[PDB]
Amino acid sequence: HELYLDTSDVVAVKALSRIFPLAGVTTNPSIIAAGKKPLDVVLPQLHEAMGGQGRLFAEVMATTAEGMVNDALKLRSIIADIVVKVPVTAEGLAAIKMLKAEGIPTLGTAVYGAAQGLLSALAGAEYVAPFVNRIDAQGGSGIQTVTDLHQLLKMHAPQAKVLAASFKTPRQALDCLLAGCESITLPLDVAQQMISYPAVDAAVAKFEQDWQGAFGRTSI
Amino acid sequence: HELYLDTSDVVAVKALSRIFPLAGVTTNPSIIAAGKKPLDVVLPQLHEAMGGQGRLFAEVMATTAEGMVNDALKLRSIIADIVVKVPVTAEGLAAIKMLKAEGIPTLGTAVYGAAQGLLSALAGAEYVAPFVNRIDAQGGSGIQTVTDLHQLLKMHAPQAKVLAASFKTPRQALDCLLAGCESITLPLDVAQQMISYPAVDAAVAKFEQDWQGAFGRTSI
Amino acid sequence: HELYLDTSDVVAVKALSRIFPLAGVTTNPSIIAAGKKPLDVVLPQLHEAMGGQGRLFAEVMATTAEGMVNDALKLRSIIADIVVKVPVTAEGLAAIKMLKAEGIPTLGTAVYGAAQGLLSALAGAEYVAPFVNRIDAQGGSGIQTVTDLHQLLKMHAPQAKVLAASFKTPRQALDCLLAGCESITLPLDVAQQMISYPAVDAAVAKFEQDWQGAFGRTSI
Amino acid sequence: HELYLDTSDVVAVKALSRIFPLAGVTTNPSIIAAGKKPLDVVLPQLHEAMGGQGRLFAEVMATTAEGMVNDALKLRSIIADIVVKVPVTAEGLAAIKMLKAEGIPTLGTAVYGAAQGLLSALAGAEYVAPFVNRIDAQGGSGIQTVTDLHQLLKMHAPQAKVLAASFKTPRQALDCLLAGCESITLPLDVAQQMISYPAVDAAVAKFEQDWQGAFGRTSI
Amino acid sequence: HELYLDTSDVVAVKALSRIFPLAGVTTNPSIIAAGKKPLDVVLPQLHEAMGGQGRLFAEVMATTAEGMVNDALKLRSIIADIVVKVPVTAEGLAAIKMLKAEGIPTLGTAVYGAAQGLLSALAGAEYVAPFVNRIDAQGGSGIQTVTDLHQLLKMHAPQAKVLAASFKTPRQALDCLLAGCESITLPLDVAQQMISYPAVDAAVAKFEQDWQGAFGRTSI
Amino acid sequence: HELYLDTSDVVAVKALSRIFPLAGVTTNPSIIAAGKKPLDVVLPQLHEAMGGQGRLFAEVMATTAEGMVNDALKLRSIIADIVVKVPVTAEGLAAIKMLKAEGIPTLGTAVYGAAQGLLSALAGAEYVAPFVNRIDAQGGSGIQTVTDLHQLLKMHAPQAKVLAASFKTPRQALDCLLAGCESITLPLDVAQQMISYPAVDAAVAKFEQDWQGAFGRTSI
Amino acid sequence: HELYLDTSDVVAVKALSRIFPLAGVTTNPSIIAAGKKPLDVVLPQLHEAMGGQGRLFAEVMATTAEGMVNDALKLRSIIADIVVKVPVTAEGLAAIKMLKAEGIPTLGTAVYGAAQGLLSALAGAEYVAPFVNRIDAQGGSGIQTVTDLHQLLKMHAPQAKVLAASFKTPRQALDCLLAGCESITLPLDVAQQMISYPAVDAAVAKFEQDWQGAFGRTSI
Amino acid sequence: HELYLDTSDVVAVKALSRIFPLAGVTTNPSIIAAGKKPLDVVLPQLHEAMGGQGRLFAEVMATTAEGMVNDALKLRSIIADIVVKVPVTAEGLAAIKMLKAEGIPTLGTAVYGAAQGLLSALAGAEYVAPFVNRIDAQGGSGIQTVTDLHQLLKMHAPQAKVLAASFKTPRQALDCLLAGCESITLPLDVAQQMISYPAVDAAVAKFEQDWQGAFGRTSI
Amino acid sequence: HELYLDTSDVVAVKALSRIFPLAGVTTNPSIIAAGKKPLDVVLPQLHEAMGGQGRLFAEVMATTAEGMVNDALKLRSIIADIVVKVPVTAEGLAAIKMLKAEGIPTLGTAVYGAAQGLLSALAGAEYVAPFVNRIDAQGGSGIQTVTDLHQLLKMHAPQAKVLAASFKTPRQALDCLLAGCESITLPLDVAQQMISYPAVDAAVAKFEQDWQGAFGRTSI
Ligand SMILES: [Cl-]
Ligand SMILES: [Cl-]
Ligand SMILES: [Cl-]
Ligand SMILES: [Cl-]
Ligand SMILES: [Cl-]
Ligand SMILES: [Cl-]
Ligand SMILES: [Cl-]
Ligand SMILES: [Cl-]
Ligand SMILES: [Cl-]
Repeated sequence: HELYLDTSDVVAVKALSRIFPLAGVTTNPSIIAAGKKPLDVVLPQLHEAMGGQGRLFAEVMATTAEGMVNDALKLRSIIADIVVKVPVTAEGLAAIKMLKAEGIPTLGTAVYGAAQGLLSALAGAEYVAPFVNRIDAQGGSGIQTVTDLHQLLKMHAPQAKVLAASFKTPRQALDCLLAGCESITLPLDVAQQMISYPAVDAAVAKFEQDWQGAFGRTSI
Repeated sequence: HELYLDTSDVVAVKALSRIFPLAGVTTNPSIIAAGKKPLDVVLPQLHEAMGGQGRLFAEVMATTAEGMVNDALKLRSIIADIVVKVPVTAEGLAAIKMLKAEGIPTLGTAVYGAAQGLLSALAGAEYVAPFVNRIDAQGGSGIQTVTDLHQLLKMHAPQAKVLAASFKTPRQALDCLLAGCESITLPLDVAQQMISYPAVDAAVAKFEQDWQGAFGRTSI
Repeated sequence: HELYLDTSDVVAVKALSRIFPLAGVTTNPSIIAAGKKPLDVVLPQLHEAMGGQGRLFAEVMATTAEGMVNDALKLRSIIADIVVKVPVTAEGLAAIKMLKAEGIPTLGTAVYGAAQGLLSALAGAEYVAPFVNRIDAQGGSGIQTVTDLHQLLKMHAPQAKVLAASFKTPRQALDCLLAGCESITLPLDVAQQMISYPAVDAAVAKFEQDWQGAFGRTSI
Repeated sequence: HELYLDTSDVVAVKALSRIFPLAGVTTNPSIIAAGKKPLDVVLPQLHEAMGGQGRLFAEVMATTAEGMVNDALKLRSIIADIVVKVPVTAEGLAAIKMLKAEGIPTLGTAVYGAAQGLLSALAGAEYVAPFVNRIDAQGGSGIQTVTDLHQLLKMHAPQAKVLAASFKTPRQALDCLLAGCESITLPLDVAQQMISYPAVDAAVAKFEQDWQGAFGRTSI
Repeated sequence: HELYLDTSDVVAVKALSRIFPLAGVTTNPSIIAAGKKPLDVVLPQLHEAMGGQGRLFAEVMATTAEGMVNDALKLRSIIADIVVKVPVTAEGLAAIKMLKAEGIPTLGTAVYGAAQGLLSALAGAEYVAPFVNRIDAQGGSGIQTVTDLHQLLKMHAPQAKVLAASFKTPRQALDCLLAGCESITLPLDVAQQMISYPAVDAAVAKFEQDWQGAFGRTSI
Repeated sequence: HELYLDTSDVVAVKALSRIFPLAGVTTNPSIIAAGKKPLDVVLPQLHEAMGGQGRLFAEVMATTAEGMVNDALKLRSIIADIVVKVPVTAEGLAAIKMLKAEGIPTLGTAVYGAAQGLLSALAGAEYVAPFVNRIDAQGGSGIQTVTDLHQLLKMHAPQAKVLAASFKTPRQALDCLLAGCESITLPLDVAQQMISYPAVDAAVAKFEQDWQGAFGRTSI
Repeated sequence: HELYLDTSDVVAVKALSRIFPLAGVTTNPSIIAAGKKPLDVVLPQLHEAMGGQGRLFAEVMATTAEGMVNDALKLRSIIADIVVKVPVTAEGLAAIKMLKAEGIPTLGTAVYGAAQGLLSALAGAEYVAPFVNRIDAQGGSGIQTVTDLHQLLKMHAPQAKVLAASFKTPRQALDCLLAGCESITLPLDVAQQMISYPAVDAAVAKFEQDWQGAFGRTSI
Repeated sequence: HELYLDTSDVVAVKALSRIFPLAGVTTNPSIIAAGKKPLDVVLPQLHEAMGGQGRLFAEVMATTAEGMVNDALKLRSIIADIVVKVPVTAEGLAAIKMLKAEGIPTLGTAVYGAAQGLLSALAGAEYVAPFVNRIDAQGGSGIQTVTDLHQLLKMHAPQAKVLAASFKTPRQALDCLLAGCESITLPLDVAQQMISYPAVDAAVAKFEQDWQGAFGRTSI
Repeated sequence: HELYLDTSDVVAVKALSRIFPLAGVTTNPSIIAAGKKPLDVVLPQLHEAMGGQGRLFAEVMATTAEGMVNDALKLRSIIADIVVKVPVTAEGLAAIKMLKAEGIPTLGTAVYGAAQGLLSALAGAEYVAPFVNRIDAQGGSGIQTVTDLHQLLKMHAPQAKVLAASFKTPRQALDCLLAGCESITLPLDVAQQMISYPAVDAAVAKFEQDWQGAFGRTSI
């Protein structure tokens, strides 16, 4: 399983890479815009913040397939092994086919439906990113979409993986993991919630208090 | 998975072959009739419109097994590697057996029931095409028929594949894919719906607006 | 159960009112636009085409709540007992509340989610119209949305009914009916498919042939 | 069904009361603290922002049952018919029993488990508020807890209602509604998401474009 | 729903009756033996510890039906309205029939199977007490037994109620409540766990901290 | 619920009538034959052994409807209010109709299928007796047959009851009770197993030992 | 999968062997009796009617194991590779074991229960034939029996196959195929129904009418 | 699958070994006691009655682990390759471990719970024998216990097999087989029921009558 | 499957290692504190009590990752091959990553949620220990958490095993085993309950009584 953070916050990535078993960092245009640093600045900084080991993802902006390929080349000049995110639209699918022919790995993003996601994998995408919370917020079922998508990839495009994205609560992430998703990307707030629990803190405090009671200290 | 378009519209096939990851094009007598061009004109055009890479399918018209075999030979003289569609009737099954003996690949079409479909595969058909929407429109369950048929082929005639056909909505196609169908053929309207979504367009617009807000342009 | 036709085709309404047990006719802005006749011409014609017995529905066009209320008054001046369709948007909900206070019956339309639909009923709508095929075509589950919506109304706003709408195949309509929808509106092609079956025609022909064989005629 | 907003934002309540069919407003200590206005200021402002029709809820702060009863009296002196929220702790349960004897309506809050919630209803609470997202975020299932709690109330304390609370996504609210909850309280962001959908906006725009095409305007 | 404590600890009952919404107290021979006080001392103390409002249950010791009836009379001379617990054995069933004829309310106890429990209700018992944890500890399913028993009573002896007993964890009690049991009796440790949660304490502390931050105190 | 014993053992009936809440005794030709006493001897003895209050059932032996009616009269001359068991065969159904016209209550016996059983109830039988273990032993599912039969009676012949019969293990009886059967008849061995359990005996012994430990006696 | 016809109608077999993909023909004593030709006449005629390529099955008549073995030798002298059908009775099982030792392939027939069928496979039968319709007609579930039998063979005697038999409707055959049966034998009427459908004929007629409309003929 | 008879009846074993495909014979202390012959007489007779090919099982009587090991050695001196049955108690588990170290194969018997059974396999037992009917008779579910036990062995101790035992009806044996049990032992009455069916006899009789009708005899 | 005891009771471990098939012993800070012996005394004693064959586990006490690594080194200096338990907190995850790099095997403990548990396995833990009863006691579902966690490990971190812990009743342990947990640790009371059953003792007593009846002794 590959676990990513969905962020352009370099300081946070450096701090959290020590804690989480990260495969890398994913970005998108809104995340990059929120951080205010251009791609040629922030991508290398994110790469460094993971000690040069993590995989990076970043998204094209052009609206024609040819423009998207040119964007991909720009991204790859910044980070040689970056995975290029392409929105799964008509022109995006055309771009994914072209990038497959060029040997540049892609992720099919802005996926709101399972068939849409599958098309991107059939076209060559290595990863497919459904926007779980967007589907949930807009009256659908993000989890059903993810469940369906994973099944479709495993039956029909088995080289491709779901990279589940767009989360407001740990439960959504848990449900994607239970559906079999082979990768996931978490925003910082959800990631931090997933490792901090009042019940866990209470269990550890009880261990400390019992140890103190018997041995007069809380250290080993 | 093999994805086909169900059409005789040469201009559309050329345009869509750039977008979709197509395995080829399927035709039937109504589709050919609607396009108004004879088989010896349209089939070579369709073959060219896919850059010579796609598989083609076309259907016999005769009502006796012997006549269907003669139709198959005519079709194969137009396109050497064409897959011949035979309606799964008593004479059709007899024809499928004869074509198997001749080494000509066949598809069993006009399938309205799972056992009917299985018989065509046991007789030698490489593909079996249930008419999903026809079953749905006539008070049955196209999806249950497809689900059943796919299970029957995988248990009892595992060399054969379901090629699901006859669709009025993307949901029918999705449900066939979730049932495991190893091939599918889409009419142009359903195919175009499967890659165009208001929610996806809105996600892409939001990315563009956020990028504009931060960087003063919408390009990378 | 209330069965409606979703059309502005006066000739077809006449012909089908004799066959179907219709409660009335629903229109929307696309349906009215397609027919090319203004509301003050077509609505009285549709009312006549059902022999003055059917209920009519038509939709507001304004984008502010106050404008929608004014549109409702215009519609009611054309057909005194017409049910006014209001899209379930923020201003639409505000309009539904105002129309409830005025005693004008409403339908909440353009429903793509169950919670959205429920809000329109809580605001006062007597009917809620999910767009089943639109949800299906855009990667969701129209049938799950209808199932959920009907359950929500029956638990939380039991005076309101689902009026299921937007269909490409009889199976969608059947599934809405099996989910419990107390009303439905069919486009003409789907309505005609629901009463014409090759197997039924074959059963009737067999009855006629057997009768002929025994009695020398096909009449009673 | 009773629909509440979970907020102390008086301007927003006034604006949203025109759109949503609100039963009232719920507050808690964090919400009140975030708004920075004391109870004796903000509660009367909220009451007015709903035109004097909505029900209000506010929470005690004391940690002994006797202190909580005194807090309840203070709250009722600000808003005569306010429902008093009491955290479901040992002293909270004792307070709920005392308030039942005094005839002051209560809500059992900070519910993280179904049995805990049931105990508050058996003690006399009219409403029980599970913290759905808190349970979800801390590795449980908020929806299973709500489902279980509602069943427990309907079997064992049928005068009491679930008032589902603590939401980060509309899907959580939908699932609570489907589980049968007779009341719910939404934060502003989730409430606004529940009434704004790209697919709905696109449907309305298509209606406008079709109308414009036929009639040369977008008004009725 | 009737909630009981399964104890002979008078001091604890007095303390917990202020917190829990108790219907009364159940005792059995082991519970009485553990407390070391005879029945004619402890039963009146328990009755007072609940302020004279709670129902009491206590168990016969004799092994013949006639002896059990005599024990019932002794118990009723200590507490006039006490419910008499009879083990569901052959002689116990005979005793339950006799006590029904005498108008003395009974509970069928030491139930390890659903049919056994039903027989006690058919014989006249008002309550039937499966030993949930005993069934669980001995390789069965206490919850399945309770689920089955409650269904049997509601179908076949609807005047009788399950009084679920014998618990080591709150989850067992929750599952009995979800199965529909109309009464339950909790040992003190499980009852205390059901009202004390680290996550709830943390929620209350966060409320206090937020209030402090804004207003400079933790009181209302 | 009506509980019967399936026996001709008069001594056992008398002993068990004190323990079980019996509605009566059922006999059949094999049971009567096994006991070796003629009907005119054993039926009165069984009636007395229940203190003149139990319902009795006995079976006809004739193979024609007319003969079965005559047998019914012979049975009624021995026990005036006896319920007459008739095997559900073609002649048996004819007899059941005749007996309905005469006002003599009947039970449809030797039922091996649900539809067969339903026919007997539609003909007038007050009770229908599937042979559960016979169906089980002969490769069917006695429990499915009972489940189906009970549903059929409640939907289609609601005045009739299932009287489940033919048991080798308590589990079969439990499963019939859980399926909703309103009456049941148990052979003596199964009945005795249903009230004697090693685990229950161990619970009672533990209560006695704990009481002895604390109070120096095992009596109350 | 192996598909058989269940018939002694030599003319029909010859005609149908051209249409169906047949593995052979099964006979039984009633089928042979109905055809009125002795085994030494009809078996060679059936073998010829399939062009010498189909497998044959025929049934022993003796009631002792030794007699059944002698019958098997007689059958094998008529058709050297015939599969010998043995009814699964006590003596039949003994015969199956003896025939296994002799290397003569057997089928266990007249199977009305799954355990009975499994015993025949454990004894050495290569095929097991449940009588589906007989089980259905006699108040059981033929499909459950087949489903269970197939599972038992695949777990416990995996060299053996279910040869499902005894059908009145195509739906029974479909359900056996869906249960996984690796062979089936169809009576002629059911086989003919499985390849003849009014809806399929209507689809083919529509293709012809559309082709005629466009090209002025119905031939290719 | 290994099929055993649960008996000490030497004459019956000889007769049935010709009919059933037996793997051997199991005995227990009650079975041996019922036959009245000592182990050193009956075990060699049973071994002979199966022609020297069947596996035998017999049970230790000692209550300490050391005594059980001595009993195992005595049993193995009578039948060199006998499988030794050890009750799964604390001392039994200790004995199973010792016998594993000595290389003497064991069966863990008197299993009334799945975890208990699993422990015996983890300790070294090759077979684990749940007492299905005992669990059923005592208010549990023998089939759930067997289902659970088989799952536990296959996951956690895959070298061990369930040997299901203790049966009063063929249905119990069928359900154990459907649960996957790799071995089973049947008492003689259940075994005989499993091969004798009135419906099967009637099928064979009909075949005979039809053959007679056509050919004037009932032989081949 | 690996079975552990959760204890620091050296005498009990020695006694139980003769009965149970133990893989080793787990300790935690409360267990060690309860035993009152320091780690450098008790761990070698536990190791000896299992004859030097069992695996041991013990827990770090430090709150920073660097401190936890130092604690791990101290533990490994006491017992060279000990598995080091680390609480799954932010610093614990950081420690698990460091220990993975150092090649020191770890267990992720104090797990109250499935995602939390998975993170510890992704970070390098060989075992993950959910606190089953703690989750149950605090209003969750310990069994659902274990079920989910095991599925997550098998899909996403297949080198890791669930070591289920924290039990009050054998049923909890059974349900963990049925969920697939590859290891488990039992407190002494639960372990002892799992091998002691009144029904089993009664079965063994019946065997002894039958043997006595036939042979005049209870020994072999
Ligand atoms: Cl994936
Ligand atoms: Cl397929
Ligand atoms: Cl409705
Ligand atoms: Cl509620
Ligand atoms: Cl109850
Ligand atoms: Cl009934
Ligand atoms: Cl098979
Ligand atoms: Cl097994
Ligand atoms: Cl595991």
